[PDB]
Amino acid sequence: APRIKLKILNGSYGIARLSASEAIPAWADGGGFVSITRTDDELSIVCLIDRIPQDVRVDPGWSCFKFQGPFAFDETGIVLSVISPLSTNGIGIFVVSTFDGDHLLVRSNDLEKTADLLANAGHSLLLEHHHHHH
Repeated sequence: APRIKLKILNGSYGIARLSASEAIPAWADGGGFVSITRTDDELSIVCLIDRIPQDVRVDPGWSCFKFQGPFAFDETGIVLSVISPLSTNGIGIFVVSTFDGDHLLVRSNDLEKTADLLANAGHSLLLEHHHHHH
């Protein structure tokens, strides 16, 4: 199984749901991880909870991880290797693939269990981030 390096991101994330035809809100793009996806039925926005307004439907309380470094692989399931230990053990997953690689979000209350499960599965976790306020 591939051993993946996962880097935690600072901040609390949320998944907002907007109207399928609504314009991208001004609060969507900003600092941190941002994923704006429009489909034939919804306009979904993942971003720091701080920017999500109170008049928008949202699934809050998420933590984000970035799949790290170069990906020289040989037909191996990088995403599979990471989500298998989580999904098989009751941990909900939210995956956002990108040109460079992938990001994974799990509910913040599942952070400790997620870290234990991923380490046991052989993955490396960089859990450093500047959380404390100013």
